[PDB]
Amino acid sequence: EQPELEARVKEIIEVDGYQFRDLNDNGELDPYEDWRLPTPERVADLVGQMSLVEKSGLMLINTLNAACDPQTGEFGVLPAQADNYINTQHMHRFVFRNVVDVRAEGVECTGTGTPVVSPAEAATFTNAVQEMSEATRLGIPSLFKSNARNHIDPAGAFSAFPKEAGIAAAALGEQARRTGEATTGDMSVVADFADVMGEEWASIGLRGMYGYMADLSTEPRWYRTHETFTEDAYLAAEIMETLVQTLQGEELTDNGLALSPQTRVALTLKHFPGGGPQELGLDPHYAFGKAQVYPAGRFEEHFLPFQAAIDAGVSSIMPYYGVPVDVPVVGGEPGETYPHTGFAFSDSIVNGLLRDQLGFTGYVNSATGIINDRAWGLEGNTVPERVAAAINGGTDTLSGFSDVSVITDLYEADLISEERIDLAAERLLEPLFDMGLFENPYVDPDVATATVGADDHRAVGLDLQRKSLVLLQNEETDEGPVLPLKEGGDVYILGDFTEETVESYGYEVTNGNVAEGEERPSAAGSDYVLISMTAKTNAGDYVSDDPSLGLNPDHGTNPSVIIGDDGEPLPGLDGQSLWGAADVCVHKEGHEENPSCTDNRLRFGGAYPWESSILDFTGMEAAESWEVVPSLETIQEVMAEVEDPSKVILHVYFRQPYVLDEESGLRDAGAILAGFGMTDTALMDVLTGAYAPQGKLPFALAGTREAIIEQDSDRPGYDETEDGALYPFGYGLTYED
Ligand SMILES: O=C1O[C@@]2(c3ccc(O)cc3Oc3cc(O[C@@H]4O[C@H](C(=O)O)[C@@H](O)[C@H](O)[C@H]4O)ccc32)c2ccccc21
Ligand SMILES: [Zn+2]
Ligand SMILES: [Zn+2]
Ligand SMILES: [Zn+2]
Ligand SMILES: [Zn+2]
Ligand SMILES: [Zn+2]
Ligand SMILES: [Zn+2]
Ligand SMILES: [Zn+2]
Ligand SMILES: [Zn+2]
Ligand SMILES: [Zn+2]
Ligand SMILES: [Zn+2]
Ligand SMILES: [Zn+2]
Ligand SMILES: [Zn+2]
Ligand SMILES: [Zn+2]
Ligand SMILES: [Zn+2]
Ligand SMILES: [Zn+2]
Ligand SMILES: [Zn+2]
Ligand SMILES: [Zn+2]
Ligand SMILES: [Zn+2]
Ligand SMILES: [Zn+2]
Ligand SMILES: [Zn+2]
Ligand SMILES: [Zn+2]
Ligand SMILES: [Zn+2]
Repeated sequence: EQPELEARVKEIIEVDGYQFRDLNDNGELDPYEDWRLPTPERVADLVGQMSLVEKSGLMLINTLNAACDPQTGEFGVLPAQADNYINTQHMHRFVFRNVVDVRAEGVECTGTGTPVVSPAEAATFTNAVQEMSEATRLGIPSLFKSNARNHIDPAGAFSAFPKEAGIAAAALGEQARRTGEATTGDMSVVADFADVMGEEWASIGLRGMYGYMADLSTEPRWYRTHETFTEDAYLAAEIMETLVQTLQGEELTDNGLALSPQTRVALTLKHFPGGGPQELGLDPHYAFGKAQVYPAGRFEEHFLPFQAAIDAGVSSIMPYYGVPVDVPVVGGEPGETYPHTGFAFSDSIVNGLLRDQLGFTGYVNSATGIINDRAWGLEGNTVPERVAAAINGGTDTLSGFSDVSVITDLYEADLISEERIDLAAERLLEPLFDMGLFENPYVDPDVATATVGADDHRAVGLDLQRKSLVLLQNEETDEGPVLPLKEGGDVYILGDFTEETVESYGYEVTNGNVAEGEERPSAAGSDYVLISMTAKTNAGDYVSDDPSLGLNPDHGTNPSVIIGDDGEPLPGLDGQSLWGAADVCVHKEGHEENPSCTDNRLRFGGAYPWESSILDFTGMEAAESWEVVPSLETIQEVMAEVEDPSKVILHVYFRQPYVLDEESGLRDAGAILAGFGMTDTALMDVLTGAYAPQGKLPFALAGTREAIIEQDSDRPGYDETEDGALYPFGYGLTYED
């Protein structure tokens, strides 16, 4: 019965033969400290003793990163804003963004930037925050959330896995290697990944997540396909179910939430109802990309993975910035559409669709910056007006908003009722109770050291890397198929290959990667050419109100149209405006003097908006804000110096569903693999035949720019286009014989 209790400032108290934490420092036992009672009654007693500001502080979540002071050699101290957030704003939810790794010798604390911290230092930092939390009047604990950390970027000491779509490829491939079928995948691969991440996250006291993403990659021009699992809703549904079961547990409360003291990481699933179907792929972080469109009528299909995650008891939901355009209200009086505002502001979306229609009984966490920067559809409204609209729309905690004053001022003005703040407070405290943090909110920094990156954990990651690789093309030469490689030979490498690691498999290696200014050795005479290639955006120069860029008529107009609920188009989104005209710096709607641009530097990712359809390697080589790595020109030189292109092996990182266009000559390679992040050891283990590739594509690939521009943003595949798919969902070759 008795759970372990740790208390670093408040006192433990003996009652009825059991021990309890005395968090309000009166000395005797309140029902909220009494872990023998059901959680609703602990909540009831806690919210009853709370001041208004104390309850409003729960409705904020903000970045709280570890810092370093250059003078004791301590990394993992509290940042500048730690006292203000906790003691003035009364916050208990935080976003932890530091890279966790072992720092190189010679590294002191620099200036700004988010410092790298070790597992033990990270757990020390979060413990120190928990200590300051327990030091609050009622000793309510804190919750840390974080974005993903366990994936290779083609993190730190966390065990490295392929990206999300790599994990789906491995799941589908493994189902295929047993059943001969690739539908919803073998979820043991997903569970095996989530078991490692859960243990490592929990070990540093990181008990909550911004994610995972249930978004569907049905629009290939969306830069965020780099972190989607698949374009298929049914496979997404299966992956979210498995993630929640494994990371949150299978023990559901009577409120229907998978929350126990054995919950390792509570998920804040994103981005509800589905961030996938972005018009022209433009992302609603930016003002030109507010709109989500549903030409194929698949609004219901996109929230299907959220249904599955809600039914498995996911703890939290983050709505996206997007504005649904002309979307029929689900379970609604006919002819009714959802508001043309961001999802977090529409009561019909958050309370109506999410809670009433889909049955979600947890709390809602806004995407970051919706109040100041991305209150889409509320451009003329003020900050307090936007805050009231989101809370009253059904959002319980605001990310990136740290001014609790605004919430209290709205209550004293009867713009938010005390019933609403009480209802938010109940929902935000419920998971902290069930997760057992009122009993023990601390972690052992030395066990983090023994957990983060454990040998067996990295092995599961290595296995998943090798199983995620997808063989798309393996030509049959007169000597047999190109892959697996034969033992020995002269190998030319181009791209992100580490020469000595390729030499290590018994090959003589010529390195085509030379600094600019040197000669590149010719690939003539090579038995094998290995090219590891990808494309990246390069849009950091974008400026919304610059007449050279965002306001350049030679860059065209923004076709996106969003009619306000007032009947007049949103600024810059009438279907005829310059690309930059939707940014607040240009339209200046709203209560502020000369507002900064929200879109400058496209700093979250994505291409120049007028280049978002250029996913073909030939197009991307010529584009302003795309780059092919290594350059396609160099790849084409290389493929020609060897003459027989059947000796070229292309490993492609499809960060987005890039298009192998016939004009580029890439299809002429003897082998083509799709990789989703892996060590060179794992790629070489498969190339040389120690393991056979078995991954299957979790999204379709097109062969023409025309197919990209023609496909429905909300529809998977390319079967409705004239040119169709180059490779379908579920496709993947293996070694035979
Ligand atoms: O415009 C502001 O910039 C940020 C920002 C600023 C500094 C910094 O170092 C990081 C930083 O990260 C983000 C990240 C964002 O991404 C969204 O939110 C989540 C998140 O990570 O937070 C993700 O889980 C969601 O998938 C994603 O859709 C949005 C805004 C900001 C911000 C924070 C607070 C107020 C305003 C802003
Ligand atoms: Zn008693
Ligand atoms: Zn007490
Ligand atoms: Zn005391
Ligand atoms: Zn009250
Ligand atoms: Zn106070
Ligand atoms: Zn508090
Ligand atoms: Zn990426
Ligand atoms: Zn099921
Ligand atoms: Zn959009
Ligand atoms: Zn304030
Ligand atoms: Zn210890
Ligand atoms: Zn312990
Ligand atoms: Zn372990
Ligand atoms: Zn053969
Ligand atoms: Zn040698
Ligand atoms: Zn012109
Ligand atoms: Zn230009
Ligand atoms: Zn307007
Ligand atoms: Zn004003
Ligand atoms: Zn040249
Ligand atoms: Zn045509
Ligand atoms: Zn599509």
